[PDB]
Amino acid sequence: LQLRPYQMEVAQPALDGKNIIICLPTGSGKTRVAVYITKDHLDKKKQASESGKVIVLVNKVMLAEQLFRKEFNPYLKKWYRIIGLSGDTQLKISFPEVVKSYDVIISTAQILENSLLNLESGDDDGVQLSDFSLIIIDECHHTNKEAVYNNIMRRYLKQKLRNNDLKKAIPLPQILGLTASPGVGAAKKQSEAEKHILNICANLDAFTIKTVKENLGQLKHQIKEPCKKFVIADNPFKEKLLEIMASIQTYCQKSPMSDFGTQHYEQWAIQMEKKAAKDGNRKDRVCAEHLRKYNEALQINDTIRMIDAYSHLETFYTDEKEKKFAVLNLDETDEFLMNLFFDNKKMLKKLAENPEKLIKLRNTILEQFTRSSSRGIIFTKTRQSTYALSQWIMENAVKAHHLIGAGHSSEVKPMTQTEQKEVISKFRTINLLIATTVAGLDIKECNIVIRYGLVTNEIAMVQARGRARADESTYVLVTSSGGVTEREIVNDFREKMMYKAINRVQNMKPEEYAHKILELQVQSILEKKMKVKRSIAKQYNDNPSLITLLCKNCSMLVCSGENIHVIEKMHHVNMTPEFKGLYIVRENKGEIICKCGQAWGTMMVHKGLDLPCLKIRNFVVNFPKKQYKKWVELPIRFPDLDYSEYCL
RNA sequence: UCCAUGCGCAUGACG
RNA sequence: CGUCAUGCGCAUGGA
Ligand SMILES: [Zn+2]
Repeated sequence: LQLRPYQMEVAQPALDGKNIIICLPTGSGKTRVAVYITKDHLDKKKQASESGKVIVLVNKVMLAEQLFRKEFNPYLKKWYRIIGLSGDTQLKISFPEVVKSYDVIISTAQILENSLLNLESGDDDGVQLSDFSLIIIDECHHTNKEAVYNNIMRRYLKQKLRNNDLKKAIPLPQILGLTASPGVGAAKKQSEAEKHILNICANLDAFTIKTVKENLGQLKHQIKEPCKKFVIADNPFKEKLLEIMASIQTYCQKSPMSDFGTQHYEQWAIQMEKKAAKDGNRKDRVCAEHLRKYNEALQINDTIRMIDAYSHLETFYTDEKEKKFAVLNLDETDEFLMNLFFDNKKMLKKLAENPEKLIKLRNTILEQFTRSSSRGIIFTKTRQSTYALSQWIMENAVKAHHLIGAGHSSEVKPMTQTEQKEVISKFRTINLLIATTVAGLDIKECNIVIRYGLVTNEIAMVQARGRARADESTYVLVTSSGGVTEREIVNDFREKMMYKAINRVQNMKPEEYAHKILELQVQSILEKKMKVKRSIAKQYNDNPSLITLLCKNCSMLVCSGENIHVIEKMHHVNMTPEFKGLYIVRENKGEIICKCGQAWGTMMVHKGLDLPCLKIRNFVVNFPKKQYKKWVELPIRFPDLDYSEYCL
C-alpha cells in the first residue's frame, strides 16, 4: 500500500473524525487510499485499544469479491481479520457473529439491512450500528432518500438527532464515502444541482466533498482522457404491414388518436386492453395484444433487420398455432387475425430478404476493422437486439459474441454471472462485445466504443469513456437522425455543472452549511415517517375469500377465494380437482393453459405434489373489474396449505 | 453448476 | 401516478 500525493491530502481530514465524501475519476485507484484510512483508523483504535470495526458496503457482489481478491487482503493479510461476504457466497456463520469476530468486513448492502430488521422486526439475531467505529461506502451517487444504500443512514440520522436533543450521548461511527463523479439529477440550472448535492451530503451527514485541485498534474499524467468525438451513419415491407394494421383497426373500430411506431400507440393499446378486460369482451383486448406485438415489430423494423420481425412473429404465431391445437386436443377473431397474417407471411419473408434501416453501419465498423479492430465494444438498449445483431453479423460479416445481464424478465433466456466472467476473460485476451448498459466491469485498452441507439446519462457516458482509453477512442454515436447528439451535449454540460457547483459548495460557511444540511436531514426523516404512516395504512383488509378469479379472454369462472392455498408463503395454488377438470397442459423444448387458449401457469412439482400454480397477471378479479400484475397488491390473505388435507 | 419463483431498488424514454 | 425498455440486490425451493 502507498499514499500517492494527490491521495494524501484528500485523505488527510478523514484521519481524525471528519465524516466526509470523496469523488475522483477512474484510474486514480481510490481503493488504496481507502485501505490507508482503514489501517490508520484501526491503528488509532489500537493506540486507544477500543473496538475497531469496518463494515464496507457496495451495490454489487462482483466488486466485493474483487476487493477480497485484490486490495484489502493483500495489504491487510497479516494484521487483521477479513472476510469477503455476499448474499450468494454461502457463509455457515451468521452475520452477528462475523460482527462478533472479523474486525474488517467487505459486504453488500441489504445483508446489513436485513440483519438490522431482524434486530428490530422480530426476536431474531439482530445487530445495530452501535457495534462499529467506521463505515466505508462506494459509489455514493446511488445514494438517495428512497433506495438502498441507504435507508439505514436515515437511522444514523434519527439516532444522531436523538444524541443532539440529548446534547441540546451514545457514540456513532465515522462515515467515509467514495464515488466517481457524483453526477446530478434532473436539472437545467446550477441551483437545482447544488440542492441535489446538498441532499447527497446530508444523506451522508458528512462535512465536505474534498476533491483534488492542488495535485492535478500527476493526475492528468496518470489520467489521459480520450477525445470527445461524434460520428453518425444513417421500406415497402413496413407499409405492407401498416396497411394490415389499419385493416385491423377497421375490423375492430379502434381509434389510435396517434401514429404507428411509438410508445403512445402501445400505451393506448394497453389501456384498451384493461378496459376490454374491464368489459370481458373480445376483439377488444385480444387485438390490443396483437397490436402490441405488431408495434414492437415496427419499432424494431425502424432499427433492426426485418428478418428479425419475421422471427418475432414466427415465434408468436407458431406458438398461437400450437396453443390452439393443444386446446383442440378458433373463432372469427382468431381465424380472421391468423389468416390475415398467414396469407401474407411467405411473401413478407420474401420482402424481408430485400435491402436506411437495412443498410446500416457496415462501414461504421469496417472503418476500424481496416484501421486496427482488435478490441470491440457495442452498446444498445435491449437484449433481443444483441442476439439478433450477433446472428446477423456472424451471417454477413469479425468473430463476435453477445452480453446481457441476469434478471428474470422480457421472456428471454438470460445469462449468468459465471458466463459473464467467461466472456470478459476472453475479451481480456473475443474481439467485440455486444452489451446492454451493463458496462462496473473491468475492461480497458479499447478504442471503438460505439452507441447504437442510446440515451444514457452523463455517468454512463464518462464511464464508457473510462474504458476505451487514450488510444483512438473513437466514440461513435449512431442514431437515425429522424436529438440524440443533444444527449452527449448535455452530458458535457452537466460535466461542467458539477464542477461549477462543487466549487460553489467547497467554498461555504461551516455554519450555513450546517444549517442547510440539518434542514435536509430533518426533511428526509419526516418524509420517511410519512412514508411509513401511509404504508401502514396501505394493507388493511386481510380477507380469506372475497373474490373469484376469472379467465380474462373469456370472462369465465376459474377459482374462488377459499379453495386457494399457498406454499412457501410465496406461491398460490388450487387443488380440489373440481378445478383440475378445466385446464390443459403444454410443454415444448411444465405449463398450464386454457380451454380457450389463454396461458394460466406452471405445474409446480414440489413437496411431493404436482401443485398447479398460476400467475395473477393472466387472471382477472371479481370481488369492479381489476388487474394487479402481482398478488401482494390486495391485502386479502389466503391460507397456507395443510398436507394432512392430502391424506390418502 | 444449473433451473424455477417471489420481493425490493435505481436508471432512461414515454405519456 | 401509470407504461415500456435496461440494469442491481435480497430471499426461497429443486436438480
Ligand atoms: Zn378460458
